[PDB]
Amino acid sequence: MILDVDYITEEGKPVIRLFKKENGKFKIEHDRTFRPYIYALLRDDSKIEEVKKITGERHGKIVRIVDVEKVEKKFLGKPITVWKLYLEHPQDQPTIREKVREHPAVVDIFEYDIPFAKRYLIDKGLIPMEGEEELKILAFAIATLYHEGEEFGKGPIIMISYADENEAKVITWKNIDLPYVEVVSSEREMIKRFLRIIREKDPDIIVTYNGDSFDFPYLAKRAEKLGIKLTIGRDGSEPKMQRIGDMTAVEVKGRIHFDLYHVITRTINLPTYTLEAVYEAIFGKPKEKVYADEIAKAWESGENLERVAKYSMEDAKATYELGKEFLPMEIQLSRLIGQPLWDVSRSSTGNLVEWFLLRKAYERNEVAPNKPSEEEYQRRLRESYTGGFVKEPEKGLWDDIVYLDFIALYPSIIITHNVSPDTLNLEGCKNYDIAPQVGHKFCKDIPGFIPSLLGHLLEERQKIKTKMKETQDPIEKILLDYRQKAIKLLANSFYGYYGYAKARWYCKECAESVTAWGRKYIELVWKELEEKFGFKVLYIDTDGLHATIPGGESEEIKKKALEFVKYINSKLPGLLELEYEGFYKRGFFVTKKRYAVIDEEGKVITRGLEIIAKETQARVLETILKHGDVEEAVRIVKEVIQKLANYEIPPEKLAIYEIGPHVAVAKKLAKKHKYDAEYYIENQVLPAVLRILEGFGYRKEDLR
Repeated sequence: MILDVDYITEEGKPVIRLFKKENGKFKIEHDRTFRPYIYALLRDDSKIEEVKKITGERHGKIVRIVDVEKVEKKFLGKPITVWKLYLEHPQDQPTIREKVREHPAVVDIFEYDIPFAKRYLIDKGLIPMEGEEELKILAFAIATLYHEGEEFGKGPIIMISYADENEAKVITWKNIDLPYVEVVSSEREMIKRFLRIIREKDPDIIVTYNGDSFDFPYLAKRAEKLGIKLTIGRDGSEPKMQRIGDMTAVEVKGRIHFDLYHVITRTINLPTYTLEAVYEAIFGKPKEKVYADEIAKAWESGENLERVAKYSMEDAKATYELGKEFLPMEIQLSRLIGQPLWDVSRSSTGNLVEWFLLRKAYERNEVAPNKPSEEEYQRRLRESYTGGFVKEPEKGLWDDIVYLDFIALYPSIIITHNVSPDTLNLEGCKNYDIAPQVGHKFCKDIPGFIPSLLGHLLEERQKIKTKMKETQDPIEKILLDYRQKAIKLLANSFYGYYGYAKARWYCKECAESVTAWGRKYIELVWKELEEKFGFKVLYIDTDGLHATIPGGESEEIKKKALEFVKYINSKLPGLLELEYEGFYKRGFFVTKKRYAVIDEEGKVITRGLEIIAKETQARVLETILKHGDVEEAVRIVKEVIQKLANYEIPPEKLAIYEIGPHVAVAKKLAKKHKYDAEYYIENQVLPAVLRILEGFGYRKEDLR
């Protein structure tokens, strides 16, 4: 399988290198056949003779066009002729662009700024991470001695921990009595040990959490001071710092450095992205945290190093376990987009769509649009985008609530109404659909570029999903599930990509229309559900609705909802489709994006209603949702505020674990005095509880 691809310069010529793994053996395949190029669109094709001899410059040398070739291409569907100007080196493209474009006969040039290594994979039709191979994965993390606001690297590396399928160990240079700790002469030898472990294990993928920014640079500066080369690459090379956007990543030749931090960021949203939080959110079970001050005290003492060696071992053990869960997802992406995992895992979802479309463009013989200019880029970043329909909810405490929503709404709209730049207001178009309120017309004679790709993606997902019912092989079933996750993520990225400033296939009109159509069909369901079925819609947001039959029986509401989805789907066009998603026993709605519901199992879901103060507002939700008693909830608030004045509540519950609030905290460096009360009522209890009770017409006066 193809793991990575770069290129090196030999005697002025570009040489591609395909880093591979085949039959459990590593090999590098060189390729000197490929040639970089750019496209030229001319007024007059006879003027090509003048364009052929246009000269450029680089490092004082003379850069010229080595070959030219006439080719038929498509541009936004419409046929077009272009000249393929070949060059010696990829780095000749900027200078040849500058001067070829200045020619009066040349109208524009295209596909001039695609990196050479990625150009090779697209053109050769090479997809990385294909086939079945036993890839060896290894994770690692490091513990450092921090002291003072000091330079990055002055503190010695206290521990280097690592973990794989078989084991999880710690390498250090102090006497510790643990069975997974390995003691060594000094820091220098600790680093040399780590190099031996990487050498013996010889991993295909090295996994870190935040390795680009912290672990590799800190190891490198340390290794520089100690006079020791980091022979981590499979050709003995050191880790190389490389840039992409506003990020400096770390590269390892022969292997794939997989930094987990970048994959978790664009996927799920959390308050903070610590290694402990991410582990708990994913796996459920908790992970203890040891802090810098605890490490600094225990290290210089010589005792209490068992606690730090535990934390360091678990850092490596957790990173491996997270890596094992997110890597199979990411290899399917890289296999779906068709670029290497090093790049794909550090790419934003908008840029992953770009690399997908550039590959597909080549399969369809179609010329890509250029990146926007700096003036065009800043223009797009200024414009605003109108969101989905949100309704001001019906207030009060409601019973037996059904939630209905659309399946893949925006993708289904893009396919049904053929929404893309190449079909926008097409000249000489026979049959077209008009977007509501915005009036943009999309041609439906031929399926466009993006709508056709997306339609195929959703087809392939259904095949995988159907085959998953059938399969009994657990390895296949889990493989299919990731393939299905990868396609889904990629498919939901297309909407956002249309409004993405940097995108080549940018189309605000397409994005306006997708949102506009979404608002039409949500309101259609709203009208059809309240008139023909007699329901009362409680709240609507973007692609889903909460509703019920006020005072109606629980079992009847479910039945009439399951009937409505069958009905409404007969009216909805193409891929548009509604589904029965869930049922709730009770629920109330304060305002937009602010509500709380409760399922039949008693589990209480919330949104917008967030942070003794956290305990009370949780106790308020329970008495409202479980028992349906708003008056009882008010008594609880009156009881809690009374305990604050009389101090009947115990200590510690009033404490907060974290120039500002830390004025008295800075002094601590080296039964009584329980006076705080007004603070806990005004700043903590009321703001949390009022957020809920405002919907039922209560004020600060009622509580206080």
